[PDB]
Amino acid sequence: PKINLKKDCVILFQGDSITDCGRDRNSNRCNTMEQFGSGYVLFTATQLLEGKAALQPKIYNRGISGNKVYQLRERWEIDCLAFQPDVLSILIGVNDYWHTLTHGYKGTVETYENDLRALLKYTKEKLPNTQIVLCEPFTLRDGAAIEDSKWYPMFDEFRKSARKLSEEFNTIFVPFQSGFDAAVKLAPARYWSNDGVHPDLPGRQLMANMWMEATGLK
Amino acid sequence: APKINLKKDCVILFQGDSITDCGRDRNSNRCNTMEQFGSGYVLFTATQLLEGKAALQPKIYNRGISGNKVYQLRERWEIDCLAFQPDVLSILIGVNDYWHTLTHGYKGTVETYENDLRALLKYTKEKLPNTQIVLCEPFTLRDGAAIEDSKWYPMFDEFRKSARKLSEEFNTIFVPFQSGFDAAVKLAPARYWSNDGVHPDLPGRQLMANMWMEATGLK
Repeated sequence: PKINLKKDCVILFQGDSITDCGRDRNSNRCNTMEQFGSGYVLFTATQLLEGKAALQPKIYNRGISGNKVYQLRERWEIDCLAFQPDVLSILIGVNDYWHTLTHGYKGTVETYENDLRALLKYTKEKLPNTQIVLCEPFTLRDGAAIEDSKWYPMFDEFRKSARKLSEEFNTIFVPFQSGFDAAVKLAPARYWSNDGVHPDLPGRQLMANMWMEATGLK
Repeated sequence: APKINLKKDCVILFQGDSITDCGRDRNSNRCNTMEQFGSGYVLFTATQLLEGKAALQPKIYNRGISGNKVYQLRERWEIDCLAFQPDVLSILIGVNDYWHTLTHGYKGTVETYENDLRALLKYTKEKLPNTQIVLCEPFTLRDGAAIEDSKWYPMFDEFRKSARKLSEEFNTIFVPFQSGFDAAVKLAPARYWSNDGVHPDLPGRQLMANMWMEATGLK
């Protein structure tokens, strides 16, 4: 499976802290710094804008920090459906686990897998031509925010669900964990991401390259 | 084929004008940050270097200043270059050395430009004899907002000739940005790549970054 793009195709990035990464929420224009922010979305978008330039794609970012699957759902009509995206990218799951530790969230992996399946069923229902790119939620064990006893193997189940769902809905799957598992063998985790949740400049470029590769867009 | 060779903790420094600066925080004292790089081709080149050559943990800096001409680089060469002791130094200068003759009444010819750059490169190799220089081709997109074909060509082509001639003289790496943009405009209009034809926008920045990684042989 590969992503197929047309002329003037709409690409939309959706997610949390990792997808938002300080984008201007007041930007009404596609393909700008203000629209993309400073995350992996910027680095993926520019590869799409340069690489697939002949198709002149219109790229948008609607990620919001602190989001969990149910919070994507809450704004899915305005921040997704309204765009009628030709290609929709979703990276969600780290908060669905992390907020059980930080904000006392009572949602398990069951909550996460059921909510995501429901959101994906609805997405394909309302946008039947949309090509979905589902991304693997990830961590870096030696990141400042991660306590190994409080994360593993509980979080691995979240990565299992994201993959299971990509198979169910026959979507593209970006395996970010495998990439980061490899990257930390070259340079320490803090180089890629300081807290082990949110990627820094070397980690954003890595994710962008993975995304271009997984989708087959060069 | 000659390539740029990087070591562990190697220092990479980007130097130039409006294109190299691109709203970087001039008060940044730290390498490898958004504040250090700004939003130009330097950011997109740096991140490829930071991800690609991660095992070498390079320290990347940007010292470009908008409106700069070759003499203006020399004026701050000690603080904004020599002080860094760069292992790899990248220079993109020349568009202002022509454009400001039209916009600010600058009295400098291609002679001025070629002699000043020769002098800057001689001094650089003199003070940092182990620095690997990456000299970039100054460029324009003809259907940009700021370019008047009658007021630019063939005059400006002499500036690109000089940049190449000097890359040969000092045996540096040469990034041929014009060839890349000459090709890119056959895929999408010039104003997609750069609205004014001088300063590149997001698709042009990524293109330049890719050219630089290719010319240097750093993948």
